[PDB]
Amino acid sequence: IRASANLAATKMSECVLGQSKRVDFCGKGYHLMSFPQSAPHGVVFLHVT
Amino acid sequence: PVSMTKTSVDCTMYICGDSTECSNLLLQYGSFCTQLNRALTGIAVEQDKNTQEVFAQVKQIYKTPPIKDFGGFNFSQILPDPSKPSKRSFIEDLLFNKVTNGLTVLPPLLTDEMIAQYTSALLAGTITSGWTFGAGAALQIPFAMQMAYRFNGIGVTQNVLYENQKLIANQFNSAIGKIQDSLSSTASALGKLQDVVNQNAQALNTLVKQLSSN
Amino acid sequence: LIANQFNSAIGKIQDSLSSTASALGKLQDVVNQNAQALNTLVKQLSSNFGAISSVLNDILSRLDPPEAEVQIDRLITGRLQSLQTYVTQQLIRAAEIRASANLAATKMSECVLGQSKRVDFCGKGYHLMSFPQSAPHGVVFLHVTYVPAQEKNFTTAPAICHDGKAHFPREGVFVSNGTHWFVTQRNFYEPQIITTDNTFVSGNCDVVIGIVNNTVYDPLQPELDS
Amino acid sequence: NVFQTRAGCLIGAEHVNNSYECDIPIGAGICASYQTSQSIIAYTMSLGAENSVAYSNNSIAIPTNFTISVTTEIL
Repeated sequence: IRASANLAATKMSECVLGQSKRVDFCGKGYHLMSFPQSAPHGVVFLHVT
Repeated sequence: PVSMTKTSVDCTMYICGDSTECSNLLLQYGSFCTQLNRALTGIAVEQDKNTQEVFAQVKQIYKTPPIKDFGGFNFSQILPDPSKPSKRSFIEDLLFNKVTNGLTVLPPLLTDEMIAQYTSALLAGTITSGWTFGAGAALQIPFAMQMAYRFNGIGVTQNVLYENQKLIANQFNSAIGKIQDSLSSTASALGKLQDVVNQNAQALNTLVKQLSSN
Repeated sequence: LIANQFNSAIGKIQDSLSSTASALGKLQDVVNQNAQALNTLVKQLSSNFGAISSVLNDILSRLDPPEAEVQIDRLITGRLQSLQTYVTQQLIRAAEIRASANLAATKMSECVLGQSKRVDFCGKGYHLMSFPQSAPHGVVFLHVTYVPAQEKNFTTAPAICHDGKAHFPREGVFVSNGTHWFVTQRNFYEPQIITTDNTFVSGNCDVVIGIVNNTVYDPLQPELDS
Repeated sequence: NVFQTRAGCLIGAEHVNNSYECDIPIGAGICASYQTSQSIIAYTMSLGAENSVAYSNNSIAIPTNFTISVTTEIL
């Protein structure tokens, strides 16, 4: 899980707080921004591409 | 997936439930109780450094202004609901519905009530203060512009945005709409999280069922 | 000014490290764990596991072999279990450290030998550079980050038009101190006269939302005027 | 003198209407700390100051001076 946690943590940092250029790291396509949403034991992002 | 369930187990009563004669013998085996109770507790605390790191990444809990004139974009789906008793957002509510001794279960450090606040905050910083609020003090900036910024981020000049604003809005506003329906019908779209809970209960049942073998 | 801040910045680190111990929690942690791992392993040797003693040389000195194997086997299956528990623990913890290691290496590569833009991958704020330092069983970075400080409200506008043609900025945004209009770069206020070097024509006024009437300066006309 | 949590029963600490950062975690967002004459208090976790940004369809905020900083990070 912690591997997923860090992977999540990175995404919430890179993919939400800013805007990344790592292709296919924020949903298929050029990334625009991304909002998060809570979930039981987990997180759900909305990559806007 | 972000965190498991902070489980824990009394070794002593699980092995030798309410019998000194049994508990006497276990005393021969040294510290296997000591490790395991330390071992699981080691897991438990980590199950909160986890959540603390994914969510608690913005210093100040922001919050949107009352108006919602974001160039034409209708965020009513993802912003929190004041009318609804729970301080959550609409799409979140779908997610909650979509996911279903000697063994204590320590409740998570943060609650769904609080977790929703951070995801309210981040969703407020991004919506209003662009991407600056991650770097430093939040700076308001008209949301239309923020797109125009973010287009330069992908090598597309500002002019296409403004000249296509309303057209984008409907595309964007529509795009959210499919999420509700996509999640509403496809119950199995959350196989990942649902699996995590299922796996853990899987083990616990196996753990309990072992007692009935001689 | 930047020099003093940087020099001042370093100085506080010394204090931030000289007094408080909590900064090195992570390294001081992993050392502690292995100590328990060892001690717990060592302490096991005194457990009897059901045999009549804990000293292997004693149990031999007191019994002839044929029933000793009844006793000694009880120890063997005891301790032998105790290792592989310890080993598996070490194996499990081994992976975690490497996961930290590879993260460190990358966090050395992308953050020292270069300059990343992955926000919060090199400390809070925009990242400038970073210096590493040695540390017992670990590495300590020093991210040096730029952070905007003093801010001001301004009345903006996404676009301005002057001859019907709409003008957009090249780099930066449009702000107004209330009376005049200026284009300025987008991370440090520095008002420049709005001119055709800063802009580029596209379309015309009535399509973009929120455009404002104004006048764009031309460098050439005064030159032509002479 | 006895407080009740969605996580369990607490004895010897005082519930407080205030809010602070979490010195020692308990559960369900209750955290305990030692403080003012002094005793142990337990309370709802705080999540930093509530802040509102003055958004408006035509308003922007631009920095005019900047701070370098140096932050440790250990691995």
